[PDB]
Amino acid sequence: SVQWCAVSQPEATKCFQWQRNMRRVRGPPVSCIKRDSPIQCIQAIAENRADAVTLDGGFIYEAGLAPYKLRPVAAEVYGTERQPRTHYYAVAVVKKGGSFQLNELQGLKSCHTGLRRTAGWNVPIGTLRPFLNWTGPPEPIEAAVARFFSASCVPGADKGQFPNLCRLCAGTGENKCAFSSQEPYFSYSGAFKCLRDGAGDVAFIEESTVFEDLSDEAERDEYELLCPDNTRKPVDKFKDCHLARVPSHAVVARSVNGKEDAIWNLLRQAQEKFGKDKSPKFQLFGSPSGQKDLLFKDSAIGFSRVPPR
Ligand SMILES: [Fe+3]
Repeated sequence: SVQWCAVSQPEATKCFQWQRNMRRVRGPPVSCIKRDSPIQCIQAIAENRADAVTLDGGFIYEAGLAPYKLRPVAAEVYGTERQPRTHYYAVAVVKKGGSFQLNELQGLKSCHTGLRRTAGWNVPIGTLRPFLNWTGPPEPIEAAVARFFSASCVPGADKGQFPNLCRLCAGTGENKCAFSSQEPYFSYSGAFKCLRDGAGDVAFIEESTVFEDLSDEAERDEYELLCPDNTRKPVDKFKDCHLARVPSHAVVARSVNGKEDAIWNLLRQAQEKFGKDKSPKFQLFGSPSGQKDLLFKDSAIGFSRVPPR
């Protein structure tokens, strides 16, 4: 069977429920393996301890490098069944009423989904590069960001080398600034909560986050986006106001003996049986109260296969 790699107990738990349900409906079998970080899972898959894992774009390049050499086999699909899309938007969310624009963020507080992730780090820092006063290697980019923002929460950052990059995180004790759900400000929802609670002045997340977390349209009106043309616009205008349009998270696997065809068969059948509003028993794209993005993004509605190689 296809062995899936989880990066936490909540994921492992969902993975076992997935296995039990696939069995129940006589569908393709799936097995589970528990690890602790995206990288550990990359390793497991490289040495045949696992077969697949879903990763944010920022980790795709890494996993594709040696020795690992893993490649994407299926991409998450977002939007609606009506208008499917294999991309999402990296946006900058701020509270309505401020006057500062994208070029005036020096000294403020920031909330990021996590270190090395696309919408939360790679795109934002790449955009702010000209304001960072970064000399370049051998200086870590984190040092330049640490002295740009007053304080922030960047899960995964080295609390010892860059103390203020972890200062705004709300994790408890040793789980503070952790690159996992043990840190409340981790991932899209986590970063957005970091803004809502008032810890930060800007959240670097995706366009659908504000609509998922805040159902009441009245509440969404107290948030704005920072557009790269140094203007501010409503949250529903992300298409004319984003930092970048980025490729969706993807399921990766070994380019050699990757069981790519099995993995695709598992996903196509899982999507059809347990996709959006498909089953009251199990949701492939959902999580129990208090959890977010377990295995796959909660905003995903299906999968799209990547071209043969
Ligand atoms: Fe992402």
